[PDB]
Amino acid sequence: MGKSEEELSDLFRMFDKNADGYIDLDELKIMLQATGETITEDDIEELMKDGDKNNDGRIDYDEFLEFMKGVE
Ligand SMILES: Oc1ccc(/C=C/c2cc(O)cc(O)c2)cc1
Ligand SMILES: [Ca+2]
Ligand SMILES: [Ca+2]
Repeated sequence: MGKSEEELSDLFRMFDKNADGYIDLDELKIMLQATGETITEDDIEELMKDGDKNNDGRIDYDEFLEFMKGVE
């Protein structure tokens, strides 16, 4: 996990490559590419499951908090 919502905020606002307020599946798979992201298509949805348990296709800061517990 990060430190608190001070650093967590930038991980959400500065990571949205689409620029709309909510991170989507396309930006998540393109964000971890700098630190790894070398897996199959199911692994892309692995993090999306905890970030978006509804699977609607959009991640908000409220759901971002719930994901930090699964991604650690
Ligand atoms: O919906 C998501 C929200 C956040 C993340 C972040 C993952 C992650 C994990 C790390 O150890 C370092 C990092 O810079 C990013 C992945 C999916
Ligand atoms: Ca987005
Ligand atoms: Ca969602």
